[PDB]
Amino acid sequence: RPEKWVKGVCRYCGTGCGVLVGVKDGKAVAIQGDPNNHNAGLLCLKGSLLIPVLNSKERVTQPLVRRHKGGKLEPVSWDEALDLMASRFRSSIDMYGPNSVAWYGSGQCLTEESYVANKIFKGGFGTNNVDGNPRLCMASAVGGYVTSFGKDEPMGTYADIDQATCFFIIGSNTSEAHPVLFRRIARRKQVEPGVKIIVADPRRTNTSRIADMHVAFRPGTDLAFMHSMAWVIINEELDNPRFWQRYVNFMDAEGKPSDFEGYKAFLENYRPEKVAEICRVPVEQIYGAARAFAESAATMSLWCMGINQRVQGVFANNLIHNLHLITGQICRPGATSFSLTGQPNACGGVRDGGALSHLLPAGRAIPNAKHRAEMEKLWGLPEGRIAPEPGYHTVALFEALGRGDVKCMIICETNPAHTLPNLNKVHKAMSHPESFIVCIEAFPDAVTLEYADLVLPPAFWCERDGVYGCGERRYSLTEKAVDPPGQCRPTVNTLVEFARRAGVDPQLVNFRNAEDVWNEWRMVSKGTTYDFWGMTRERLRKESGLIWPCPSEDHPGTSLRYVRGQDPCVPADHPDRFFFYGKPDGRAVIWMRPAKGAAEEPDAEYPLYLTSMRVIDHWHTATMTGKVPELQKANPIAFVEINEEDAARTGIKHGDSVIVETRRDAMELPARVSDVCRPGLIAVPFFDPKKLVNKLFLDATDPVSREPEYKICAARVRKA
Ligand SMILES: Nc1nc2c(c(=O)[nH]1)N[C@H]1C(S)=C(S)[C@@H](COP(=O)(O)OP(=O)(O)OC[C@H]3O[C@@H](n4cnc5c(=O)[nH]c(N)nc54)[C@H](O)[C@@H]3O)O[C@H]1N2
Ligand SMILES: Nc1nc2c(c(=O)[nH]1)N[C@H]1C(S)=C(S)[C@@H](COP(=O)(O)OP(=O)(O)OC[C@H]3O[C@@H](n4cnc5c(=O)[nH]c(N)nc54)[C@H](O)[C@@H]3O)O[C@H]1N2
Ligand code: SF4
Ligand SMILES: [Mo]
Repeated sequence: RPEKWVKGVCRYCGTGCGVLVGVKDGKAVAIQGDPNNHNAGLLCLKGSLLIPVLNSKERVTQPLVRRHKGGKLEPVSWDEALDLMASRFRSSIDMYGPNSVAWYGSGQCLTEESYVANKIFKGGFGTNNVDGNPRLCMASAVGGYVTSFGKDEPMGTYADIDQATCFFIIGSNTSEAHPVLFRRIARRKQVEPGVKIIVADPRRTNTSRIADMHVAFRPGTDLAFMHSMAWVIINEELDNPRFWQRYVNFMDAEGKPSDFEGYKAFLENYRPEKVAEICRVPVEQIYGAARAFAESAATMSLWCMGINQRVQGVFANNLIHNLHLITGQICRPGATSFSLTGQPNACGGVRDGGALSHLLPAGRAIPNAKHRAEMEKLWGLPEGRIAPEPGYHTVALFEALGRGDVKCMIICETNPAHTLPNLNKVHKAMSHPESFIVCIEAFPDAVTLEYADLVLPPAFWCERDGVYGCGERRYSLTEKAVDPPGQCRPTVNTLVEFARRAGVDPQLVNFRNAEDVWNEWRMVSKGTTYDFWGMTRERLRKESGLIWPCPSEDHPGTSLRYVRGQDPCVPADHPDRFFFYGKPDGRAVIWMRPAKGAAEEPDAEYPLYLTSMRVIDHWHTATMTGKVPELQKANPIAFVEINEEDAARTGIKHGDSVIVETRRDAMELPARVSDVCRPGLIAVPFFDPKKLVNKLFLDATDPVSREPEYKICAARVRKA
């Protein structure tokens, strides 16, 4: 069938598999893994069933306007839509200042789209109200990397998986969430049976079936668990003083300078016999995990939402880094502290791109007066155009919309009416009778469209070209494989036309296409520790991704950051083999963060922990994977997981309709009684739009990253 294969990237998870899209007579007919990208030709079942999604007729294909709140969506021309969008936004700024408008985007947006949007808002409008769904996700890992190393993003790559001799896998259901990486992990243990795997997660998932040890600790007690591991490492003389004496600093519980002796004193509060009882685990798991971690030749940690979606998320990230820093299990092949990124482009588009409320592109910060001046110079802005104040972070943004402080919002390639925490609160904010909400959305069944005043039809996935930056610092091009249907337009172009019409200086949006923007972005990264100047559109066309830092066309890219001879940001003649250059003295920092718990812990009235999780067949809100019949055959609808020994004790059996109730709402769900959830925990998925589980969850956030605690709240269950 296919006459040609078009190279791109899988639409789904931050594993970032390359994809070849097979096309015949302008239509996509087949898909295979890119043999030259890291996945080496392999896709999971989601990746492999992308053609039905791309070919679906169930698409937003024309602009729609709701003339009045509560009205119905009706057809409207592109020009009328762009004029309406431009005049409302312009008028808002004219009347109330830039802070009355906001961008709410996505880690699924092309890097180029998020770049243009971020520039329009911060540089054109003069507001820093640019945030996005990675606030819900990766913000705690950013905080953890910036506080430990002074720079965002992993220092290792997926390649370290192939030399790791121990895996510490915490708050990650890698099997269901990163299937191609899970297979690479399983394969490593297959090829070297000596490889040790620790899986640390209150639920027993498919990820545990390759583990030497499954640590089913009590929700929120993992900080005490990880401090206790460090206590064992030091107590049994398994630390690395040649490393930490030269390359580490110590900060105490107050965030003040300290030392190794201070660290040991602090760790006395986390002895294994005490912590085992806090965590509800056998004491031998603490010793066993610590010893596996520190005795192994090369140890790699991997983690995702169970660690990040936490009011102690930044701190929990810090503790993982602590373990690597005290042992020097870092900056060597196989040995690294690796945050897993959930979305295909949270890394490239939002974090690296600085498309969050407090950031500027390529490692710059809003509160830094010098970073503002650098961006005004790079972007051709008048002096002081960039507001000194961070804009609203996602949770505060929707609160601001609720108050009427934010009057005009663009929502793009994300579905916040389904996925924000505390939905009953959120749905009210999104119903402000004087709000103007514009949605750029590919599928009509996204529940957010029920709040939209204006809906614009986007080009989907490989209907246009653009870069995705996955979890390992790999930036990969998707070339255009097919035309968009109907009146669908590339969002890069829509954003440019919107800005022009809203009175933005045309010098600020001088872009015909995504390649034009990519070239300006390259220049804005030049000289920074992100420098990807060497990633020309032409190299990205021929390559299956390049890994930053990559400062010139003759540069291969970078696998080991902070390492002399590997990282071009480390001077060739630096006195030391390693250089944590994001800190002013080149040293990484161990943080003695106190272990606490969730914002909403169980009590007499709500005695269970409630968590939320993923499932392999379904992608987030299922507006895409929902179009694939094969993906509906195992878990067609939501359920609640309940512990066996909990349920029997409370007269609940498998299949029973149960009421799950928090302080915020109550929902009926079929009971899925087993040993997956440890005792005292229940668990709901969020893929089902008929069961908006975020109505049950609380909005409490990490006070630094502002990531919501989706992983923990308090609940009760009773038979319906
Ligand atoms: N199939 C599929 N894959 C995906 C996605 C999808 O929608 N579908 N989405 C992608 C995105 S954007 C992301 S963020 C990743 C998410 O990937 P994961 O975070 O790996 O998946 P979750 O099920 O949300 O992960 C939560 C795991 O953390 C656990 N957890 C709960 N409480 C705690 C705690 O107190 N401590 C610890 N340490 N763990 C806890 C839960 O038991 C759960 O099994 O998946 C990505 N991959
Ligand atoms: N309870 C609970 N809630 C959670 C989580 C959890 O673990 N538990 N996880 C959180 C995390 S980590 C994340 S990443 C978020 C993700 O949450 P969302 O981002 O809200 O979920 P998605 O379904 O990925 O949203 C992508 C949207 O883009 C649309 N779309 C697809 N292609 C295109 C395109 O080209 N253009 C446009 N405009 N739209 C397109 C899809 O139809 C869909 O509505 O959810 C968060 N919510
Ligand atoms: S592991 Fe992730 S990126 Fe790879 S094919 Fe599966 S969904 Fe796509
Ligand atoms: Mo995510």
